[PDB]
Amino acid sequence: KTQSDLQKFMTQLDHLIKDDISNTQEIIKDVLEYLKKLDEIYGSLRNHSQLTEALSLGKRLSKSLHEMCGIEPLEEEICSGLIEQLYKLITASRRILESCADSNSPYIHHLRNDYQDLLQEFQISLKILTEKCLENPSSLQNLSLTLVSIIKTA
Repeated sequence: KTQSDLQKFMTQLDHLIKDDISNTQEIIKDVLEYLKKLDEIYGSLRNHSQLTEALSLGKRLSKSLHEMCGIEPLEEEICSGLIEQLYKLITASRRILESCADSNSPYIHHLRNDYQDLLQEFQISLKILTEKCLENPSSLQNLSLTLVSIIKTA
């Protein structure tokens, strides 16, 4: 179901923007392209090799995202799907790191490195989101709602 969501989100970009903006067609282009990459990961996960790349994308993908709001009009839909898609990889990847537990090995170091960047970058998207949303919560309800979803305390 995750793989299908990624694909459906791709067409959502080219369509969502095509009706909203155009200059951003290059930005969303990198997003969709990433969704396809992260698409193979979700299905090729738990292989102790593909998950690593899943963290990298979350980080680099964040850069492209930051550009979305850091220039020209911003899209709540795309900003929502991106945050959701990332939260799906952040939850899966996290389960992998814990699967191996503490222990002592260099492999875990590499994961903690690419993972720390995926988490920090993920926090960046939420940070700038709460700021722009703090001004008009009602307006950006989709983002706020999605923000409260990805975050939990159980």
